[PDB]
Amino acid sequence: KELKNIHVCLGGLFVPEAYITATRQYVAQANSWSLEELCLEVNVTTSQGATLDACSFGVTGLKLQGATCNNNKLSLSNAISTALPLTQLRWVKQTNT
Amino acid sequence: DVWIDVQRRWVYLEGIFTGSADIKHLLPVETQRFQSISTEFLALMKKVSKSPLVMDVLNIQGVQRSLERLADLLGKIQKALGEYLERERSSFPRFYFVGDEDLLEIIGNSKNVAKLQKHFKKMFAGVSSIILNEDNSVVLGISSREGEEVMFKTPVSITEHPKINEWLTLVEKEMRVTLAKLLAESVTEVEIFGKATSIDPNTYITWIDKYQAQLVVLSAQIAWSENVETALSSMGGGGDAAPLHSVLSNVEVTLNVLADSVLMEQPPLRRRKLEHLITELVHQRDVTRSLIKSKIDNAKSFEWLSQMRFYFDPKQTDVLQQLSIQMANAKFNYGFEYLGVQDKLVQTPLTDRCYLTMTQALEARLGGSPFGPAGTGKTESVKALGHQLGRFVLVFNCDETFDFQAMGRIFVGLCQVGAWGCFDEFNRLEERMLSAVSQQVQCIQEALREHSNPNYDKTSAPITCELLNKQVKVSPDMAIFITMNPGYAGRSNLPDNLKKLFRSLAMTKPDRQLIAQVMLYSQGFRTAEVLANKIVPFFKLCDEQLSSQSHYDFGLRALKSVLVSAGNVKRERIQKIKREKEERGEAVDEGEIAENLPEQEILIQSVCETMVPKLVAEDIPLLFSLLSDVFPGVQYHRGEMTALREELKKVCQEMYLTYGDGEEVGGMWVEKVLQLYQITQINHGLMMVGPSGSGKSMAWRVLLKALERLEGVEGVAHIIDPKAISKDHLYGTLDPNTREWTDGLFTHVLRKIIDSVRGELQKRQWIVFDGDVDPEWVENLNSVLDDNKLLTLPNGERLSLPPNVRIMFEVQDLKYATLATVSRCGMVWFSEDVLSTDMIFNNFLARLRSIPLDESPMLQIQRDAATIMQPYFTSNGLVTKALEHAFQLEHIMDLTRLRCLGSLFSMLHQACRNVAQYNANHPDFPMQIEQLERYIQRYLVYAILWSLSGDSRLKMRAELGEYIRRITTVPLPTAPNIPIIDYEVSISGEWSPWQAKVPQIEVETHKVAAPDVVVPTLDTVRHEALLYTWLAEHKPLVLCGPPGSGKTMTLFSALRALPDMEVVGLNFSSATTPELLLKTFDHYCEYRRTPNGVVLAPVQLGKWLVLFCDEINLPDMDKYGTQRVISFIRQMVEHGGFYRTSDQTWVKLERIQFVGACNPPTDPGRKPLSHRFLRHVPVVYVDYPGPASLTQIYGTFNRAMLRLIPSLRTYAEPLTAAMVEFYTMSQERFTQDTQPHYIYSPREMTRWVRGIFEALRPLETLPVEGLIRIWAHEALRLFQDRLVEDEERRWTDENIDTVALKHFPNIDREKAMSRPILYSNWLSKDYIPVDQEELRDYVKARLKVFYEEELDVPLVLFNEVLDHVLRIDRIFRQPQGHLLLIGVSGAGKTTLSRFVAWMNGLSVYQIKVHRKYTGEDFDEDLRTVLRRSGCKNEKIAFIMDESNVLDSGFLERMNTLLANGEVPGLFEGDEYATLMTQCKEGAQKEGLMLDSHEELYKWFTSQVIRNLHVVFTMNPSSEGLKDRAATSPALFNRCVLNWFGDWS
Amino acid sequence: TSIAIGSAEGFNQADKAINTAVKSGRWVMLKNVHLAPGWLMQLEKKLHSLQPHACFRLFLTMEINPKVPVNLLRAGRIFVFEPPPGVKANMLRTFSSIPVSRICKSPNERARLYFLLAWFHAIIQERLRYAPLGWSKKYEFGESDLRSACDTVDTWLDDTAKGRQNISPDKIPWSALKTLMAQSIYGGRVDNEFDQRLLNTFLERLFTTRSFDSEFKLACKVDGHKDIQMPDGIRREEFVQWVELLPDTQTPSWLGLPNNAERVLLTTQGVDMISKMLKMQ
Ligand SMILES: Nc1ncnc2c1ncn2[C@@H]1O[C@H](COP(=O)(O)OP(=O)(O)OP(=O)(O)O)[C@@H](O)[C@H]1O
Ligand SMILES: Nc1ncnc2c1ncn2[C@@H]1O[C@H](COP(=O)(O)OP(=O)(O)O)[C@@H](O)[C@H]1O
Ligand SMILES: Nc1ncnc2c1ncn2[C@@H]1O[C@H](COP(=O)(O)OP(=O)(O)O)[C@@H](O)[C@H]1O
Ligand SMILES: Nc1ncnc2c1ncn2[C@@H]1O[C@H](COP(=O)(O)OP(=O)(O)O)[C@@H](O)[C@H]1O
Ligand SMILES: [Mg+2]
Repeated sequence: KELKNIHVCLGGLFVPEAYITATRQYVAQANSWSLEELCLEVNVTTSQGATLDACSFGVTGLKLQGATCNNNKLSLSNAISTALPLTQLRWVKQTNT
Repeated sequence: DVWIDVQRRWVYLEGIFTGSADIKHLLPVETQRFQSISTEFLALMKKVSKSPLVMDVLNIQGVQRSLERLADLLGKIQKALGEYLERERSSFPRFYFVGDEDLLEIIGNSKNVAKLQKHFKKMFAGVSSIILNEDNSVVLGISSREGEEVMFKTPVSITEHPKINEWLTLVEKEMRVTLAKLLAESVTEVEIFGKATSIDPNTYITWIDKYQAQLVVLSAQIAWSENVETALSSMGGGGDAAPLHSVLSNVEVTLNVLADSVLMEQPPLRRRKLEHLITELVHQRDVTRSLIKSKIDNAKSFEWLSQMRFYFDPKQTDVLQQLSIQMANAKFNYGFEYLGVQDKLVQTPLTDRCYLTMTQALEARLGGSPFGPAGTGKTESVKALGHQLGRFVLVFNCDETFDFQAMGRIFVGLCQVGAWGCFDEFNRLEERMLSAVSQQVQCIQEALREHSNPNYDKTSAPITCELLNKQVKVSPDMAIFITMNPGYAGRSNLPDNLKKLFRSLAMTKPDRQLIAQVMLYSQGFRTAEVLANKIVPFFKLCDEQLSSQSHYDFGLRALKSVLVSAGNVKRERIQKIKREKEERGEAVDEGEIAENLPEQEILIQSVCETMVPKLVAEDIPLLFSLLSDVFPGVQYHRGEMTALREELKKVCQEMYLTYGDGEEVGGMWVEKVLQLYQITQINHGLMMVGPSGSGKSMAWRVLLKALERLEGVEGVAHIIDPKAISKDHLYGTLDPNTREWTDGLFTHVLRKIIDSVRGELQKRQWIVFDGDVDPEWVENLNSVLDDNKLLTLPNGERLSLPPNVRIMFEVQDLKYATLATVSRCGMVWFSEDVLSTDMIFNNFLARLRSIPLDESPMLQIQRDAATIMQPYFTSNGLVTKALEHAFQLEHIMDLTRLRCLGSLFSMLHQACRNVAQYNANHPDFPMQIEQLERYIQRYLVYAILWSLSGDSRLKMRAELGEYIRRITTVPLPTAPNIPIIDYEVSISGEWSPWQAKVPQIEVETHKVAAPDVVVPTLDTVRHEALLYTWLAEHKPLVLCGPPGSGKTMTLFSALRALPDMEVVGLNFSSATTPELLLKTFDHYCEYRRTPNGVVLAPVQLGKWLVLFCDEINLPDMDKYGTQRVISFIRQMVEHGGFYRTSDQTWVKLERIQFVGACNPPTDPGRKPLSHRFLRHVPVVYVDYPGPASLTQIYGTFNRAMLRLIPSLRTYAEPLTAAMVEFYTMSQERFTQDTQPHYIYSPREMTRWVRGIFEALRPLETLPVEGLIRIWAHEALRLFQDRLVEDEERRWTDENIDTVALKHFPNIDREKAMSRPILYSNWLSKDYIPVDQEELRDYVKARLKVFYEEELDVPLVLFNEVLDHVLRIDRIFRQPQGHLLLIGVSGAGKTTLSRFVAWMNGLSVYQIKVHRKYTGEDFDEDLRTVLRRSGCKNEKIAFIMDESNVLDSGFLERMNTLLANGEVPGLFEGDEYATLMTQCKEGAQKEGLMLDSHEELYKWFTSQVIRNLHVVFTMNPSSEGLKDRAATSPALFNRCVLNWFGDWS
Repeated sequence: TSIAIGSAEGFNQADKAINTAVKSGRWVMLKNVHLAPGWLMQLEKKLHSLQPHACFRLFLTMEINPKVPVNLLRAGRIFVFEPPPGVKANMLRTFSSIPVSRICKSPNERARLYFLLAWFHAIIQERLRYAPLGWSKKYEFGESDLRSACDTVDTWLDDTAKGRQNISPDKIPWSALKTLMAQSIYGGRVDNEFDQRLLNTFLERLFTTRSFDSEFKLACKVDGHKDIQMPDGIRREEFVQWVELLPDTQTPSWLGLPNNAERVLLTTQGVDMISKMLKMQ
C-alpha cells in the first residue's frame, strides 16, 4: 500500500510507460473496473500541498515546454521550460462526452 | 576454344528441337537448317569416333574450316531463336512472366493442354487452370485455386486457332469480356435488391451463390455509389428533406441479412463471399453516416468526391470500359482481371488515406511509396487497391541481387502486360543499384506522361519507353509501388532523384480497433464492438507493460493472428457443440448456439494459444493479470490433447527422453511441445527462440514423429544451416553474363517439394533453419512468411509455398533480426528452465542402459555401471551440486550446462570401455561388482573434476576439488595438502597420484629440444590422459591457453598413443572460410555414393582423420556476430555432415573428428565462440608451465645437452636457473599491452636450448666463460631482436649481465660478456665467436664479389649491418626458418636479405607485382616456388614485401604455407598430376621409391619445409602490426621477428 | 543526356555520352556520381586531357560526402544546393522556379493561391531548422511537394472555374485543397499525430476564404505588436514585389514559434564561426 503514496520521477524510471499501465491496473483492480474503460486526468498542484485519493498518483520532474500552468490552466510564456511541481495522474471512468 | 562452344550449343539446341516436336510447325526454315547441322554433327561423330586420338584427327583437313562454319551457323540459328522468342513475346505479352525454357515448353506442347495447366498461375492473377471439354479442343472457362470457376459466354476453341499465342490471346480477351457481362447482370439484380425496404434472405443468398466473389462485392459497391449519387442529386436543391437516410437504412437492413447469414453454417466459398460483403457494407455504412453527419447536399462536394465512387454505363459499346472507378480527380477503368477469391481488407481510415494518396500518384503518372514500420498494412493496401481496380498486382521481395539487368526485365514485363508491381523492401537494394534503377523508372514515367496527353491517339504509334537498349511498349495501366521500412538494419538510402519519382506516404499507426471490430463482426461474433474495445487496448497494454524482448511482437500481424484464430476456434466450438447435440437428444438450433456462446472465452483462448507461447517466465504473470483485468469474470482452461499426448509418450520413450504432465519432471517441456503444435496449426512460419540446450531440437523432432504416428502423414525435415554457406549458395545466383539461374540450397529444396516427383505434397515437410538469423539472408523470406506465401527470385520466378510446408527457424536469440522478420513468425520461447538437469541425466542413463558402446558383455557392463552412478545423478545430488558450484568459478571460456555435461558423459563412457578392456585382458577373473563399484564411484569424481573445471586455472581446479570433498561421500585421497586433481583412478579401483606416472627421464644428447620430444610433467600427463579420453570417443575438443603453453605438443603427444588417427593441420586466420575445410576434404577424403546417401570418408581406410584447427576463434565475425566457419563446423558436429553446394546434396561425414586450439577469447583479435558450438566441444585449459615445471622441463634438456662437454656437466643446474629467471623477468617486463609482438612463451626457452646445443655440438672442449657467452648471445637473439624502443634493449642488456653474474659468481666478466657479442660460421667451419673487425673485413670482400655477380648497388657497412646480416644468416641455416623484418623503408632490409641469401646459396625469388596482378597470378607464383623448392631440391629465399599484399587472399595462402609448408588447395586438377610426376621424379633422383600419392605429398611437404625460406618485410606501423597479428597469425609464431627500425 | 551512375552499363553510357557530346556540343549530366568515387578519378583524368566543343557542358549532381575525390572538386565549379536561408529567400526561389505563364492564367484568383502556396511552403520548410520544436523530425519537405501542390491547385481551380476570368473566393474549392495537402502531398511524409495536427492548423489558417480579404494576417505578433499583412495585389508581379519588400528581420515568430527558439541555434552557430575563423589562422 505504501508504494502507491510515493511520488516517482517518470524521467528516472527505465520504462516510464510501464508505470502508467501499473497505476491504471491498480485503480481498476481496486474499484473492480475494466482496463479498457479508464481515462487519465491530470491535476497539477504543489508538492507539499497535495492530497492523493484512491485514484491519484503523484509524478514529479515533469517539465512544461513553452507554457506555464497556473490553477491547472495553461498560458503561453516565453520561458524555454517551466517545471511542474507535482502532477497527479487520476484514473476515472470514460464518459465519451 | 571452338569445339567446346559448338558442342555445347548443339547439345541444348538439340534438346530444344527434340523435346519440342511441334517447334517445326512454327519454325520451318531453321528446322531444316538444324537438320543439316544435325546431319553434320552425325557425320562428325561418325568420323572422329573411329580414331580416338587427337593426333589422328588434327591431321585431317576440313575439320577446323567446317568448325568455324558450324560455329557461325549455331550462333545464327540461336540468334534467330532469340528473335523468335521476343517476337512471340510481343503478342500475348503475358509470356514475359514465363522463362525462356518454360516458354519453349508452351511452344512445343500446344497440342496437349494438360501440360499447359501448371503455368496459368504465373501469367494470370487468379486463373489457376482452364476448363476444357472432353475433346480438349474447346476452352469452356477458367478456374481459381479455391475451386471457383468462370464460364465463358462464347467458349474459345483451340482448333480454329492452334497457334498457342492466338488462342491464348482470345481466352484472356474472353475472360475480361465474360467478367464484364456477368457484372452487368449482377448489378441489375442488386439494383432490385437496393432501393427496397426489406430484403428476403433466400433471394440475397441465391444471388451471392450465383456470381463470383469478385463480382458480388463490385456489384454492391456500384449499387451504393449510384444510390448515394442519386440521393445527393435530389438533395442538390439545398435545405431539403434528406433521402440519404434511406440509403443508410438500405445498407443497415442488408447488413442485418448478412449478419444473420454468417451466424448459421455456410459452404466455405459462400462464407468468404459473406465476409467480403459484410466488410464492404460496413465501410458503406460508415461513409453514409459521415455524409449525413456533415450535411453534404451537393454531388460535387469534396466530402463525396474524396470517397471512392463506382460508375456503371450500360450504354457503352465496349464492356471493358463500362465501369469507371473514381477517387478525388483520379479516374480509373476496371481491368476485369480474374482475381479469384482474395482476402479483402477492412477499409480503415488509414487504408482510405492510402487509397487517396496512391490514386493521386497514379493520376500524376508516378509511383507510390508507402513507408513505415512492419505490419502497418503497406503491401496489403497496395494489393487491395490493385484488386479494387481489377489490376494484376505482382509482389516482389527485393534484395541486393536485384541488379540493374534483373529489374529491367521485370519492368519490361510489367510494361507490356500492363500490371502492377509492388516492390517490397526496395531499400534493401544496393545504393548504386537504387540509383541505376531510377533511370528506368524515370523513362517509364515519362512514357506514361506522354500517353496521358489528349493529343496522342491509340491509332498513333504506341508510347514505347527505352528499357535495356530496346523499345518496350508501355501500357497505360502500368504502375510501380515500392513499400519500405526506413531505419531498419540491412537497408540502404534511396537517392534523391529516385525519391522524387514516388509519392511517399507514412503508414505508421493502423486503425486496430476498426480492423478487429469488422473482422469479428464478419465472423459471426455478437457484441463484436465490445470484444474489439477489449482486445485492442489489451495489445497496447501488453506492448507497454511487458519486458522488451527481441522476439516480442504485438503489432497488427499479432492482432490479425488472434482474430483469425478466434474465428477458427468459434467454428470448432460450434462443431463440438453440434456433435454433442446429435449424441445427446436431437434438437439443433444454430440461432441458440450462437446466442449462448462464450465469445470472450473464445477470444482469451486464441490469445493464450498465440501470445502465451512466446512469453518469457517473468512476463507470463503480467499477461495473465492483463487478461483477467481486461476480461474480468471469465477463465479459460487449455484442452488436454490426450490423443497427441499418448503419441508423445511413445516417441519420447523410444528416443530415451523424459515425459511428464503438468508439474512432473519434463512437464514444462511437453507443454512447450504442445504449444509448438498449436503454433504449427495457425502459422506457416515458426521460430523456436531460447538459449542453447533448452530442448528445442528434441521438441520439433518428437513432434514430427508424434504427428506421423497420429495423423498417418509421413514427416520429412530438411535442416539447413543458413549462415554456414554464403547467401548465393542458400537461395541461388543469377549469372550476369548468360542470365542463367542456378538454384541455391533453400530454393532447390522448395522447388523439389513443389514439383513432387516422388509425392512430396502428400508428406509433412518442415524446412528448419537451424542457424543464426540476420537481415541479410532472412529478409528474402519476407514474402514467403507473409500471406503472399511466395518466394520471388531475381530472374522473375515466383514459387508458391505449398500448404503442407512449414518454414521453421531454431535460433538462440533474435538480437539482430529486424522487426519485419520477428512479426512474420509465431514465436515459441524455450527457457533454460524448460530442460531441467534431471531431464538430461535421465536421457544419459537411459541411453547408457540401452545403446551398447561398441556398436552383450558391453551392455551388461553399462547396465551395472549405470546403476552405480544412479544415486549421484539425482536432483540435489553430487553432480547437480557440483555443477551449481562450478558456475560460480572463473573459466577461460563461457560455461554452459550442456558443455560440462557433454564432457562428463564422454568420460563416463570411457570408464565403461576401460572396464571391458580389463575384462578382456583378464578372461579368467572378470572385474566383480565390488571392484566395479569402487572404480566407477572414484572415476565419477575424477570425471566431474575434469569436466566442470577443465577450462579453469589451477586455483579454480583446487576450489572445486575442495568444494567436492566437503559434499561427497565417495572415498577420496587422504593427502592433507595435495588436491584431488592430482590423482587418477587406477583400473583396480583405488586413487593413484599422477606423480607415479611421471619419471625423471634422461633425454638423448642428439634429441635435445627436438620438436617431437616432450619431457613428462604433472600437467603433461594429466592432459594427455584427458585428451585420450575425449579423442577415443571421437568427440571434438578444443584446447584453450596462451600461445606456446603446449597445446599442440600435448595433442600430438596424446595422439601418439592412438595409432588409428592421422592428424591434419589447419591454420585459421581472420579471413578463414569453410572453403579452407572443403579444400582439405578434397585432398584427404573422397565422396562416395552409398545407398543411404553421399558419404565423405578419408582415403586411408580404417584411419580416423583429426582436423587440427590451430586458431579456432580467430575467423572474423560479421556485423551480426557470426563466424561462418564456426557455424560450418558446428553443423558437421551436431548433424554429422554438411551440404555440398555443387548439387545441394547432404554429405554425411564418416571417420572424421575435429580438434581445436585457441588463445583465450580475451586476447586481442580473438572472438568468443558461440554457445551453440561450445556445447559439443569440451574445453581444456593448458596454461604456462610454472617455474618449478620449467626447471624440470629444461633442467633435463640442459643436462642432456651439457653431456657433450664433460667438464661443464656441473653447470647444468645453475644454467637452467639462469634461463628460467631471465625468461620470467622478460615475460613480466614486456607484455602484449606495449606491443602486439611482445609474446614470450616456453617456445623461446626451447629455441634457447636448441641454440646453445647447436653451438656446443661441434666443439670438443669449452670453458665456463665460453658457455656464458653462448648463453648470453642466445638471450640477445631471442629477447632483444623483437624489441622496439632503445630503452627496452638497454633493459635486456643490463639484466643479462645481472642474471649471469648472479647465478655464475666466479666467472671472468670481460671474457664472457664483451658487449659486441657476435657469432658466425663464416670465418671458420664451426659456430665460434667472431671479432667485429675481422667480420667487417670478410663482409667487405664478400660484398665486392656480390657487386660483380649480383646486385651492384654499393653498401655502407656499419655495426648494425654486421649485426643484421648475422641474424639473417642464423635464420637461413634452419629448417622452416622464416623471417619477419620490420623497419622503415630504405633501411636495407631487402638488400641485406638478398646478400645473405647469396652468401648461403639460396635463390632469391620476388613476385613481380603489377596493376593487373590478382589472386590467380599470386597462386601461380607460389606454385612456381613450391615446385622449385619441393621437386627440384632448390633452396629458395622467398622475399615478399608488405606492399605486395594486394588482397586478403594473398596472406591466407602464405599463412598456411608458413605453418604447414603446403597449401592444400594450391594444386588441384590436371596440375596436381604434373606435380606428382615431378615429385616422383624428384624422389627418384634422391633415391627413395614412392608409389602412392599420399607418401609423395608428404615427401614434397618435407622438402618445402626444409628448403623454402620466407622473408617478410613491412613498415613499422602501430595499427598495421596489430591487424597483421590477426589476419596472418603465422607471421608472429612461425616467423622470427626482427625489428630493424630506422637507422640509429 | 542524363545518366544515373551506379551500374556497369551506366559507366559505358556515361563514356559514350561524353565522347559524343564533346564533338557535337550537347549537354551531359551524371546523377549520384558520389556512389562511384573510384570512377570519378578516371573521369577527371579524361576531362583534363580534352578540348571539347564550345557549347559542351558537363553536370555532376552529387551528395555532399567525403568520398568524392579532391582532384575532381578542384577541377570543377561547385554549387551547393540547400533549403533557402529564410522565408523571403524561400518565397523568391519558389516564384522564380514557377513559370510566369503558369501563375497568370484564366482565373485571376490563381495568382493569390500560388502566393499562399509559396508562403505555406516557406513556413513549413523553415520550421525544420528548429527541428525539436517546429516539427518532431527532419521531414523532407522538398521541391517535389511544391510541384505536386501546384498541380493540385491547377487541377482543382480549372475544374471549378471553367475558363472564367474571375471566380468568387467562396467558390474556390478550399476543402479540396486543404484535404489533399494534409493527406496526400504534405501529409504523406507526416508520420505523427501531433505533426499532422500542426499541419492541419497551418492549412486551415491559411487556405480559407478570409485569405482574400484585405485584413488577412499571414502571421501575428512577429515582434512587439506588428504583424505580417496579406498583400492587396491580384497579379503575380504584385506578390513578387511584396516578397522583395520583406523587412529582412525574420524571427521564429514569423513561423509561429516562440522568439527564443533560435536563441540556442544562433549562439551555437555564432560560436562555430569563431572556431572556423580560428581554424584558418
Ligand atoms: N524430453 C527430454 N527428456 C530427456 N532429455 C531431453 C529431453 N529433451 C531434450 N533432452 C536432452 O537435452 C538436450 C537437448 O538438446 P537439443 O539439441 O534438443 O537442444 P537445443 O536447445 O535445440 O540445442 P541448440 O540450441 O544447441 O540447438 C540433449 O542432451 C537431449 O538429449
Ligand atoms: N486494413 C486491414 N485490414 C485487415 N488486415 C490488414 C489490414 N492492413 C493490413 N492487414 C494485415 O496485416 C498483416 C501484414 O500485412 P502488411 O501490414 O500489409 O505487411 P507489410 O507491413 O510488410 O506491408 C496481414 O495479415 C494483413 O492482412
Ligand atoms: N613438458 C615439456 N617438455 C618439453 N618441452 C615442452 C614442455 N612443455 C612445453 N614445452 C615446449 O613448449 C613449446 C610448446 O609450443 P606449442 O605447443 O607449439 O604452443 P601452441 O600449442 O600454443 O602453439 C614446445 O616447443 C616445447 O618445446
Ligand atoms: N647500408 C647501406 N649502405 C648504403 N646504401 C644502402 C644501405 N642499405 C640500403 N641502401 C640503399 O637502399 C636501396 C635498397 O633499398 P631496400 O633495401 O630495397 O629498402 P627496404 O629495406 O625497405 O626493402 C639501395 O639502392 C641502397 O642504395
Ligand atoms: Mg538444436
